[PDB]
Amino acid sequence: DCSPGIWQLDCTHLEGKVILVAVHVASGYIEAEVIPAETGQETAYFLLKLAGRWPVKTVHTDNGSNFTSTTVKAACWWAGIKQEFGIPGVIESMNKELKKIIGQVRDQAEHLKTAVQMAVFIHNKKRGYSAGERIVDIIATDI
Amino acid sequence: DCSPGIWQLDCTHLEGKVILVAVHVASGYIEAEVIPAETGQETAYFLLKLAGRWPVKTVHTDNGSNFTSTTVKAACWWAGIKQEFGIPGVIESMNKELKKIIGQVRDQAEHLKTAVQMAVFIHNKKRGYSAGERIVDIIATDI
Repeated sequence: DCSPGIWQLDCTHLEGKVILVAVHVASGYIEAEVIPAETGQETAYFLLKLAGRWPVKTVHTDNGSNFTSTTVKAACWWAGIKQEFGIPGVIESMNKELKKIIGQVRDQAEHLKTAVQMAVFIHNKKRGYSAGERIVDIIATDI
Repeated sequence: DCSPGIWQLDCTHLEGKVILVAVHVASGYIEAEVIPAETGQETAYFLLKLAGRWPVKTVHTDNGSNFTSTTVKAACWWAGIKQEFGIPGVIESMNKELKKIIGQVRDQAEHLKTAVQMAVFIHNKKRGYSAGERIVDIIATDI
């Protein structure tokens, strides 16, 4: 996509922990958190944080059951987020490449949490612009 | 200030919990997390997350002992962050106004964590531009 309000949100599993990964579809920019387990409460909290930072209009996920809880729907309601039903390619590219980077830095960090954020940093800063540069430009332009 | 790489980071206490608050000085944009207690490990983690999202050059704090730990210095080292020694006004305005907003929404949220992120959202979206709009514009412009 190119629409600036669209995000993808998914969980991946690593070392018995859960990594919640948000991707800004238009730029490739990522934010991540390591959580104990997949719960509606954790997803809701993450969504509220994201919406306070970026103009989040719609969110897509590869696992629709992720968004069925009361708690998630309440967070979407309050923040004015809708579910994206307009995406039936480069999003599976982010989550596998993110896991590669995590693997690369894993030894230089003590805790998995740190390695994840190191990987996010590397991903977003890599340039011919970076994902970090692209998201800011897209959101700035859009008014 | 107006320099786009400068952030202020401080902890405030509420309901026996700790709120870590980052302010982008030039825009007034805020990010926050609720943590169990003030530790170097939590500060380091927060800094790494922030640096992966924004071009963080320097960080100031009202409590310098906050940044003395090995773990914090290692996070600053890896992310290429320096301590800001160039600030000897509107930053104490954010942390007290943030507490006001938190108080306003506190009953509409179950957990303090949620109320904090609700307050962050309100603060950043309030317009004549919002803090959220200003940070993106400043970072976009700056190249």
